[PDB]
Amino acid sequence: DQLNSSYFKLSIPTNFSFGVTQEYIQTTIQKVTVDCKQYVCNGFQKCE
Amino acid sequence: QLLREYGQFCSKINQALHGANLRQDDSVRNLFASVKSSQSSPIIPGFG
Repeated sequence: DQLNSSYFKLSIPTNFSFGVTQEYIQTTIQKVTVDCKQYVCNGFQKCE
Repeated sequence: QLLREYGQFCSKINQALHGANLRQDDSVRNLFASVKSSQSSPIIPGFG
């Protein structure tokens, strides 16, 4: 509660604890190279 | 009957929308938890 008087109420902890916050930040994505000719034709001459 | 032959398709569209809606709910919870203050003073008429 705020105080009308010059004195002001203060809320202060008498106890403390340690806690760990875990954060993951992605920095990279999988690098994929595709052989377009092999995927489209499946190594068949007529398709080539 | 014509839609049934397509098999998977409508299911994929529904699953993607369901995932997006869950992500939005997670975002709202995280922002509001940060917004909340551990200690606050009760609002009174003529505040400020």
